[PDB]
Amino acid sequence: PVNSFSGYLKLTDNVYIKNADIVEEAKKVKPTVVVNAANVYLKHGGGVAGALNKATNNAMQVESDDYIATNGPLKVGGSCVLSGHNLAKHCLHVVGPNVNKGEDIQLLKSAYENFNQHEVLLAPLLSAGIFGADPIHSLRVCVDTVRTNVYLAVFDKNLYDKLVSS
Repeated sequence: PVNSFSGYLKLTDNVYIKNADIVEEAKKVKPTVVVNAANVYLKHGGGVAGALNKATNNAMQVESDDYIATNGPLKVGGSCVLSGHNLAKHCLHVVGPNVNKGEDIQLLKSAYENFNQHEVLLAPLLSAGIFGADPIHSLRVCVDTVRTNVYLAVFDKNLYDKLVSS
């Protein structure tokens, strides 16, 4: 693990952000930890999870299915560390709340608290895809909760611009 992050804008002492594809960042940066925004069953069917899984050539899904079949689902707000395959040493799969389905958005705090067990992480915003949390709000919880060094990758330029102006 090299953690050679570059080109990030510093938002706070420990939160940095970049308009970039998290998969391409992981390949460039060789992070110790890449974060996946997962569901409780680690079914990586779309969004960031699907992109990370595809970049591992489906190995992440094979490993995740085996973990879940033995251990049962994660809790919302919870996480688990699995292999990072070719993307990172470790993948921290974190489950933000599915806000659109009625899960408590306060669980974003719990979800980001999992980042505090790692010195440095490459990560997406949590719950900011199909789970329906306002990305501005998700960033705010991240800033207010995470105390270790988080390098956030935001794919869409318009969203990045909105986040950086907020």
